[PDB]
Amino acid sequence: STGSATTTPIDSLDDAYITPVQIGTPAQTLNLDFDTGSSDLWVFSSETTASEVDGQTIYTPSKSTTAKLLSGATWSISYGDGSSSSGDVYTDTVSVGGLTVTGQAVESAKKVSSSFTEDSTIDGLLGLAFSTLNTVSPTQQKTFFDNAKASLDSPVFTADLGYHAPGTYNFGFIDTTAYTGSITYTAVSTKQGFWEWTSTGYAVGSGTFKSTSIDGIADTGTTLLYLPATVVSAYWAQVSGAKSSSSVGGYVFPCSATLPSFTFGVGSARIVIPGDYIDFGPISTGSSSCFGGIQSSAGIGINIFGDVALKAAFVVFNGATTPTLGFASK
Amino acid sequence: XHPFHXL
Repeated sequence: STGSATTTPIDSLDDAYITPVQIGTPAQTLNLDFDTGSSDLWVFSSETTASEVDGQTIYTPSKSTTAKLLSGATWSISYGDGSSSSGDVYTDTVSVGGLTVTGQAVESAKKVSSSFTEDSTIDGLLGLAFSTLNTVSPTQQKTFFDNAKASLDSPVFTADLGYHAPGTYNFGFIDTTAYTGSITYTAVSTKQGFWEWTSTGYAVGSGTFKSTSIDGIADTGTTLLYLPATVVSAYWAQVSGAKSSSSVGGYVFPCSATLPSFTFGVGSARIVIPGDYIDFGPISTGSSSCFGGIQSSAGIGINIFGDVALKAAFVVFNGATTPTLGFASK
Repeated sequence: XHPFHXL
């Protein structure tokens, strides 16, 4: 079997992408953030403390004929965001884009963090990292991909994120009209339970490709591209007017600027971020200063190939028993 | 802006 589903940015900035997911019987549709940096599919629900739900469509499990309590099981989660969330845990039918999985753990929020309450556009998150990072206890629960796998035509999903525009998550097949040229595959480590890979170098605009290993994660959950301090400093170097801002928290540059592209290596291949991708948008409203979309990972502690790097590309998450990461230009 | 950082 396969699935396709469209995924639409939640603002004009491309801060985050939501994709509708069908839960229960009859279907409730929720718009979840697919997030490949975490392994929990949680949803705002009829259990969520009222004072903590502002606009989001909740999952009610009592209205699902298919639902069942997973008694014992609780779950608790914090994000790099310092975002957080806890609840208890049902199993229910979940469909994405017409790929159905039964007995998916669906973790139903009793509480949420203020960041999430405030975020009226995201109903919940769908986690797409390795199951070793699932937070349900006492026994971990398999992601929707892991559940799906046994029925997919191929055990893959692909992320075609859009630049200020919709795009598509595909489960079970690779859509060869979606990208240009060939896919390059690189090796994944699940030691930390992430889509963690090593990029091979990088070049800023027209300049030399420097060959220098950048281990990072592929995380459709993060907005910007987080790279080591010297690489970010190198790139921002070719933009006068740009500087670091402890006020606003990273590199900012005049909106009118014309950013150089950014090339990251994937094996012997190369993927080009347009400059225009790397212009996140003016730092507050009407400002002539924009925030940059390349930023220093050094406070985080891990390089993150967020949404700004992924949306330049067609990315294939290959989850055979020796999982790999495919990247093609589009 | 309004970055997001999903673990």
